[PDB]
Amino acid sequence: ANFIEKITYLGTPAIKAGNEHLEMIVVPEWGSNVISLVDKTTNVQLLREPETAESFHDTPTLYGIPILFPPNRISDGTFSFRGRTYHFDINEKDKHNHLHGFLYHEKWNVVTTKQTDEGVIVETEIDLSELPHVQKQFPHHAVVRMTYTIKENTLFKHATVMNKGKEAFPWGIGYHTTFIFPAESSLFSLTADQQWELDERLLPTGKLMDVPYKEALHEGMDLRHKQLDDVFLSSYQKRGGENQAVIYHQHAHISIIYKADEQFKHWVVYNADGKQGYLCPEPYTWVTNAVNLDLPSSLTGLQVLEPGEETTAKSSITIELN
Repeated sequence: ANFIEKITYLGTPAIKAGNEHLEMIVVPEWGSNVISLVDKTTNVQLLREPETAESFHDTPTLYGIPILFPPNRISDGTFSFRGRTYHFDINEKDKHNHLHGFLYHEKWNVVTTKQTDEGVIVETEIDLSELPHVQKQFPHHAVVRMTYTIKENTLFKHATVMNKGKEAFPWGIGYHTTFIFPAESSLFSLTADQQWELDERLLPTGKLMDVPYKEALHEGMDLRHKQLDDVFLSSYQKRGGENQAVIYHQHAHISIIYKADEQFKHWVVYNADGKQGYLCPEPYTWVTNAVNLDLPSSLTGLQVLEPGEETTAKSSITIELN
């Protein structure tokens, strides 16, 4: 059994979709944010939802599943690529950075709604050539299409990035996925052994370091007394195996398994002061400030789309009852 339904969410049009296991709400006008994800077996909301529309507009990267194109910081908003210098707006004023890209608070179009016995599918899309202020910063005909598919106990969340223009461009994507996380009774794990050393502007120095608590991080750990805003290197390319973050909710007896494909070479983990009741395990295709690191792209995750090319970067959220 399954459904797709147009609804109003905090005064804004939205799409509710689900099956017998999982229900999502995506808000196309709000950066195609998947604002709600409910496990129907347990009736548990998994994502942090805003309590007013104004609250969402105040902090649109701290609710639901915000789309970060590109993710995290670029020093001084400035980088060079094939001889061309780019200047993105410096929205992080104290650290003098560009932060979190172009798409989390723009209107995306709904382009597909389909249901079968195999999956419920919603696709949204945005064409950056239709955003004049973005074109000032990033003058490329980039198009991003999100494919959300609910099948059994999984939300598949795929991003297809397309170059419809006449010149190549560099790109990365990430998500600022904001899960409810009661630190007194949930545990967190991640496939990472190393992390990037950061400077005072939260930019990588270029050095990798051991994660001191990596064993605990593999096992599932208590994050009480830990403030995280850390850039982890996925262990997948070195060790093979999995590329995923897991939240275990001990009271609800459910595990959230957040998988990402090989493009997602880094994870940022953010929990603010640790007392806000949420946790953001953020898979990124490129490391913070990738465009300004003199390191190979196998490590930074920097990607380039030539004219006419596209690529699909895949991730998924699976809910398991323990």
